[PDB]
Amino acid sequence: SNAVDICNHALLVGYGRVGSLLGEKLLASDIPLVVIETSRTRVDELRERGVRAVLGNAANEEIMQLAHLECAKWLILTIPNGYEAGEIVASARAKNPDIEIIARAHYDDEVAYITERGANQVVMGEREIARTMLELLETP
Amino acid sequence: VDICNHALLVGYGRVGSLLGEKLLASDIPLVVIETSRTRVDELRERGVRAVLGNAANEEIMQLAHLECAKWLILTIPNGYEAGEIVASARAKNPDIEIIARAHYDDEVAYITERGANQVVMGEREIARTMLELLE
Ligand SMILES: Nc1ncnc2c1ncn2[C@@H]1O[C@H](COP(=O)(O)O)[C@@H](O)[C@H]1O
Ligand SMILES: Nc1ncnc2c1ncn2[C@@H]1O[C@H](COP(=O)(O)O)[C@@H](O)[C@H]1O
Ligand SMILES: [Mg+2]
Repeated sequence: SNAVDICNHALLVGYGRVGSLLGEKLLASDIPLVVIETSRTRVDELRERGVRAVLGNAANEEIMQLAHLECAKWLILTIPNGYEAGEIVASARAKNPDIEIIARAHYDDEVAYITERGANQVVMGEREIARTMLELLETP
Repeated sequence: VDICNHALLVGYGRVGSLLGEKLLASDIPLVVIETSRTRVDELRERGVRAVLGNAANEEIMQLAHLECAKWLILTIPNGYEAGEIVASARAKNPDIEIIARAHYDDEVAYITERGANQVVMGEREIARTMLELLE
């Protein structure tokens, strides 16, 4: 079907370095999870493991419908390009003011672009690197 | 070249600049190595010690007093490049605390194997932070 029936779920875009770590934790926490991936290999792996996964690009409206964006509680973007992410965020937000949207970025101008398009939270890798390094340096 | 027991920070871009500003605010003695002439000039204009060159170059490390530094902090994105720098530094300064940036699991393992005390992988920290926002 390439389709899901579930609602009130975390809709996770990407299952690479970032998404796989979120996925594994979300699954442990019994938060209903649907993953969208462009990678056939990753979708096949996820399905083999009993995780709901929709194959396709999250920028495609039919793919979002297949993944039940309309009734998801969270939209979590873990793709690396912040402009691409911003476009997805814009489209999701237009259709639902309430959905919690979290996205990845790597540059300040991406953060701004994504935030302007309605994300609740943007997580910038390089800021988290600096913050975590400072935490290590400040530890006795 | 007048300084010891300092933080020796390699890179002053998105990561290094955020870290360096906090270190300066905390009165931690600091030396920055950068390949960017522009970044070196900006730092020196503010009275921050900075050495222009590649951190893999021995003479450059020497100008930055690696041999008597307290921490070596690598904030460059290329993990395998960082691992070689880590190895060279660890040979020259057996006691130095070494922290480095990485973006892939192969780099984390490698940089550790080459002698780093700590590795921070950006993509891992993105996932950690998102989970905190979630759970
Ligand atoms: N527009 C998109 N729709 C669905 N998956 C994507 C899209 N863009 C990137 N990805 C996936 O996101 C993951 C990002 O991996 P990483 O950078 O390792 O966290 C990769 O596995 C890509 O296949
Ligand atoms: N081998 C190196 N030695 C000194 N500086 C470096 C080296 N490799 C990269 N850089 C600098 O590290 C910074 C990385 O920037 P960012 O990825 O924005 O944190 C840049 O400003 C580069 O000029
Ligand atoms: Mg690589």
